[PDB]
This record gives sequence, structure tokens and C-alpha cells, in this order.
Amino acid sequence: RKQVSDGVAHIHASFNNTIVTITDRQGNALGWATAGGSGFRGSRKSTPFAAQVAAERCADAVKEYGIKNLEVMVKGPGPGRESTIRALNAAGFRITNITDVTPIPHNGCRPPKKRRV
Amino acid sequence: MRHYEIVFMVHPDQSEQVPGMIERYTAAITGAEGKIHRLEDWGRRQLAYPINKLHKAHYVLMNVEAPQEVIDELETTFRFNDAVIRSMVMRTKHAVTEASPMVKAK
Amino acid sequence: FCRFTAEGVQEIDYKDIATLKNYITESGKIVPSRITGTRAKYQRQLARAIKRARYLSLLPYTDRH
Amino acid sequence: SLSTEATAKIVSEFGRDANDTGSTEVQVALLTAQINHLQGHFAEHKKDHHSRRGLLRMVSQRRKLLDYLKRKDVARYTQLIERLGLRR
Amino acid sequence: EPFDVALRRFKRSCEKAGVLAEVRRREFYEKPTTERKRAKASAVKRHAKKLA
RNA sequence: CUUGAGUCUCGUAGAGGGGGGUAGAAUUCCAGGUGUAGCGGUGAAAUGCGUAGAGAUCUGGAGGAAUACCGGUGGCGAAGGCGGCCCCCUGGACGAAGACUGACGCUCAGGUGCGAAAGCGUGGGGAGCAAACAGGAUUAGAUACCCUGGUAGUCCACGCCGUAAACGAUGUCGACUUGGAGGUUGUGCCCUUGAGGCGUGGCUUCCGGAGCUAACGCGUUAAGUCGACCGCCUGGGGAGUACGGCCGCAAGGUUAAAACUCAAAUGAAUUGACGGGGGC
Ligand SMILES: [Mg+2]
Ligand SMILES: [Mg+2]
Ligand SMILES: [Mg+2]
Ligand SMILES: [Mg+2]
Ligand SMILES: [Mg+2]
Ligand SMILES: [Mg+2]
Ligand SMILES: [Mg+2]
Ligand SMILES: [Mg+2]
Ligand SMILES: [Mg+2]
Ligand SMILES: [Mg+2]
Ligand SMILES: [Mg+2]
Ligand SMILES: [Mg+2]
Ligand SMILES: [Mg+2]
Ligand SMILES: [Mg+2]
Ligand SMILES: [Mg+2]
Ligand SMILES: [Mg+2]
Ligand SMILES: [Mg+2]
Ligand SMILES: [Mg+2]
Ligand SMILES: [Mg+2]
Ligand SMILES: [Mg+2]
Ligand SMILES: [Mg+2]
Ligand SMILES: [Mg+2]
Repeated sequence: RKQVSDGVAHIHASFNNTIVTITDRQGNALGWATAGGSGFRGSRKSTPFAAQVAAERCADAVKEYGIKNLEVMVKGPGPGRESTIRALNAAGFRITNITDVTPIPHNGCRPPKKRRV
Repeated sequence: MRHYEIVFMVHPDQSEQVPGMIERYTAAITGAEGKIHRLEDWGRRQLAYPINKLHKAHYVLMNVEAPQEVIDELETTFRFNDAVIRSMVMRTKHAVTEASPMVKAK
Repeated sequence: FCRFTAEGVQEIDYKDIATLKNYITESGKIVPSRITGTRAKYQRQLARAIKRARYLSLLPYTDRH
Repeated sequence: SLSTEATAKIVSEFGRDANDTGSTEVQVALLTAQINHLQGHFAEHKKDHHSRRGLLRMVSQRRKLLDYLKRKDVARYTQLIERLGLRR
Repeated sequence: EPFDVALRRFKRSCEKAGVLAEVRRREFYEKPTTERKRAKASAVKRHAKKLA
């Protein structure tokens, strides 16, 4: 219901879930959709198919902003990292370039303890 | 005596003040009879990452032999100054007068 | 490989970004010696020079900032 | 750790000849200068055990050389520990 | 410019920069003794491999 | 007397130690900028946060802790241990060619010092992590593993504790005894020198000879051939327990038995069987 004339896609990814968020270069969110809000829950939530659905869902949910040129910043080592890229390249999204923004601590904080199974 | 190489940056806004700032830094070495083998002014350089949300900082290189106490006093003087945003002091084994790599690149 | 012995340069300078850039990846990570061929004595001085230059904002830490 | 100036001054003082550097007097005097100088270091750095090990090595070498120089001759021993004020 | 072989250019920098492996490695805390034991295991293996 | 030990002059390498600064990445919290319904979690779930706006996203700030890669088969330290960068005080090792001292050496009961982690006392500090604990699950049970939380603790200062599979399960010093491939670190020589090819050291990794070993294996860094000194062992349980002494604020440590009990306990290797071990 209003233009921003450009956009930036931010693919947050986790082993549990993948989140897709279209935002302006100024970092103001225009539209968002998660692979867990696509009707996929639990195991179904984490799969390249669910992220492919969430990508197009967010695309359409922002489509009224007339976004065309977008920059893709992908984060998190979970699956659907590229699936989401492809599934948002749909609807004529003119992809400028991609960038890996995954947070890499320089030996900063203690991680949780190894799980036994 | 101990030879030190000092490469300090300074806020681009206060670059005009930098020739005035060098006087006290040189005077402290001159008072102790310390020697200065190399003074180089690279000038404004593009910063690879921001520093206090700033870019195009001015870089100054000094090679200096002086008593340790005089160098310590210069370091306290550096932190007090606000225009300066980075001070590095490096003890060199000899006193290097050879042209700076940056000056040769110019 | 082992360039700092063919030239015979005793000391590596943190201000020689033209040389330091050949030992840093686009990500900004130092290249190992099993890849470049540098000697260990000189790989240690390379790492020291690279860190000293990254402190003086003459080199990026990461590719982002 | 001693500067070359201090080391050569001590050598020339306690040495029978300026060239003489291994005599027991020269060695014990160098040890004494270093042991006396490290007092200011360990007055502040009470947690510096790794250097206090070297300080102890020095006082042990000094004790051994003083025992040797005592048995070798009473004269040099007495005069040397009087000049250095050791074993007061 | 094509989007397909522009995405294979991503899967090269992404992997050769490792970050996918680094997230797995920093996922859980490795005790230093396990770090050194695994380093020694890899050492002896990729060492005594290239003799026999 | 100078060959052992040590001193001096010149250099080299190093996460050696103490102290003080400092930088970047990340986590968390706070305040907000846009924005909408989930987030997070797992075998699958739920508890747990979220419509008072979460999570996601951008900006600015606070704070504590740790230093991606470089990084190693690397280095240093007596051992425990030691990892961004810079300064300051500082210990040791090594090399080169000389000069000097002249057996000044080795080992070491008691003694003294250092000594991972946990723990203790006082005062701080507290982001993450996380005993106990709280809830959610799993289960026949589930005082567990799994999940969301979470306190002491981890961090700092000064004291104490003195223990580890503190391990190379291998005390220290010295001499002698076929070789091969490495790494790291100095250095003499010679190519015309850049590279390069010869000599000599320091430390270190891996094969393997003789010999040794019960075997496995060790093998010039011996577990070979010897010498000097010290510690320790004397069947398995009972027991590193009791009692006493010493030490500790306390947890406890150290020194250290006997009665009784059994006819074995054990080491290495072998042949099979078996594995919710592999490979074909
Ligand atoms: Mg987890
Ligand atoms: Mg010395
Ligand atoms: Mg250090
Ligand atoms: Mg808010
Ligand atoms: Mg060593
Ligand atoms: Mg004893
Ligand atoms: Mg502790
Ligand atoms: Mg405490
Ligand atoms: Mg407390
Ligand atoms: Mg837990
Ligand atoms: Mg937690
Ligand atoms: Mg308690
Ligand atoms: Mg250990
Ligand atoms: Mg033992
Ligand atoms: Mg031996
Ligand atoms: Mg062998
Ligand atoms: Mg032997
Ligand atoms: Mg034996
Ligand atoms: Mg018995
Ligand atoms: Mg007891
Ligand atoms: Mg008792
Ligand atoms: Mg057996």
C-alpha cells in the first residue's frame, strides 16, 4: 500500500526453522514470512520445501510494495539456504547479489554442552 | 636508548590542528635529546573499517629514540587528545630511516 | 612459495599492504602456510604484521566490517 | 639482565685483570648485583614465580661459589664478603 | 547475467570459506582435552596415511 | 692441569612469567526505528517467551568473558601449564668464534618452594555456560540421558586447599652402541650470486637394525651396554581403611597397620564366539 522503490531480502535460517524478511536498505521491515507459518510444524517446519513455500509467501505478502531489485543476505547453516534464494527469485525478483552474513564469534562465548543420544 | 615507531591516526575534522599537535610531540623528544630518524605524512587514507563511525582518517608516522619515561608521557598525552583515535607505539630493534612503503607507493 | 627467502627480506612490514593483501582471503582470513608455501619463521611474522595492520585499520578483520 | 656497562664495571673492579672474567670474585659479584637488583622486581611482582625460580638459581650458584672460595682461601673469602656485605 | 550459475558462485565462496562447518563446530562446547585428542587423531591418521 | 661445571663478549627463536593498556567478531540485556504472528524447542512434543508487539530487521548504548583463521606433524616452560595486538619489569634455552675460573661436580632422606580442576574464607564482578534446584517429557519405572529455565560456581583481588589416568602409566646425571625419512632452530663454507649444493650444532616427530623384553613392544630422545645417587614393590580382597601423630577454617590430605578371608587376583598374546563395530 506504499512504495519504497527497492528492497533487501534477509533469509534468517535455523536448523529448527527458516525466516524470510523483505526490508528496505534502511533496515525497516516491509514484509515477512516464516517456514513455520506456512502450515508446516515440527519436522515439516524444517525442510527445503517449507522454506520454498515461505519465500513465495513473503514475496506475495510484500508484492503490494512493488519491490523489484533486492539484495539477498542469508544467515544460518540450516537447510533451505539456497532453496529460499531460488523460490524468491520467482515473481521476477531481480537479484543483485547474495552475501553470507552468518554470525562467527572469534572464540567469544561458551556454547551449550554436547548432547548425549 | 630505545627506538620506537609511532603511527597515530587523527580525526579528519582536526587535520588542520595536526601540524600544531606535532610540536609538543617533537618537543618532548628534543628536550630529552632524543633523536628522530623518520617523519612521514601519508595524509587522509580510506579506512578498511569505521572508527567511531569515521572514515578518511589522517595517518602520521614517527620513528623516535628517547628515554622510556618520555615515551610513556607521550602515550598519556595521546589518550588525553580527542582528535586522535588510534595510537600505536612499537619498539624497533634499530632506527629505520628508509622510505615508508606508503610514501614509496604515492 | 617462501617468497620471503628468495628476496631474502629479513623483516616483514605491517605497512606494506601490497604484500599483506596477497596473504589475506576476500573473507579477510589469513591464508595457511600449507597453501601459500611460506616458511614457518615468516608465516609467524606475516600473522603478526597482518594483525598489527588490522589494528591500524589498514586491513579488514572480516569481509563485512 | 645486567647492562654491559654494569657488567664490565663489576668485572674490572673485582677482576685481578680486566680480561679476567671467570674468577670466583667476578662471578659472585655479578650474582650479587643481579640478586640485589631483582629485589625491586619481586617487591611489585609477588606472583612472578617463574622468575623467582631463576632468582633462586642465582642465590644457589652464589652459595656454592662462596663455599668453594671459602675452602680455597679464607683471605679472599673474608675480604670479598666484607666488600659485598654478605653473611653479615 | 544468469541467476543459475550466479548461485553456484555462492556455493563456492560459502563452502571454501567454511562457515557452514564453523557453525556446526561452534554449535556445542568441545572440551580442550577432546580438542587435543581429536587433533592428535587427525595428525596420526593423515600422517601415517602418506607412508603406507 | 682443563676435557666436567661455571663466567664474559655477539646474536637468534619462542602462547616462558608478572603488570598495565587496548582493539575487532560474537552472545546477552536496555532504549528505540520499521513490521505483524508466531517464535523457540524435539524422536515427536510440551513447558517456555509473544498482540503491553515477540522473534525477524536497522540504528545507538551498556556490560562481562573469551581471543575465528594464523595454527602445525609448531613453539616455550622443572612440572602444573602458556595463544589477538602494544608497552613495561623479567627468567631460561641455544649458537658463533675466542678469552677467563680451575673439579667449584652429580645425586639427595628430612627440609623448602611451585603445583590442573573442583572446593573453602573475605571483598568484588557476573554476558555466556551451568552442579543443586524448578518445571516439560521419555519410561513399567526415570530421583537419569532429552527440553525450557536456573543458583552456587566459572571471572577479579588477597589467603587457604595440595589433590588428578598430575601419564611417556617410563626418577635424575653421565659415557658408549648400525641406519632411514621428517619438522623446528641457529650457524661455517662454496658455487657468479639470487635461488642453490655441501658441513656442524639445539630441540623435536615417525619408521626400523643389533640387543633387550613374557609378549606387546622399546630401539642413539632405549625399555640396549654401563656407572653414581634417590624413591618405591613383596599374592588378591580387607585398605590407601582403621588407630595415633602432623597439617587444614572446613572439606579433607599425608604417614600407615592388623584380625579375618580366598587359592587365586593379574600381564601380554592366541583360537573361536559375540558387538545396538566396520568394510566388501
Ligand atoms: Mg541447544
Ligand atoms: Mg645470564
Ligand atoms: Mg608472551
Ligand atoms: Mg519493542
Ligand atoms: Mg621444551
Ligand atoms: Mg623430599
Ligand atoms: Mg579453581
Ligand atoms: Mg569463591
Ligand atoms: Mg561471592
Ligand atoms: Mg540443562
Ligand atoms: Mg541455558
Ligand atoms: Mg558450598
Ligand atoms: Mg596433563
Ligand atoms: Mg604414578
Ligand atoms: Mg641417558
Ligand atoms: Mg620403532
Ligand atoms: Mg638406561
Ligand atoms: Mg622391562
Ligand atoms: Mg595382602
Ligand atoms: Mg585417609
Ligand atoms: Mg587421622
Ligand atoms: Mg587380555
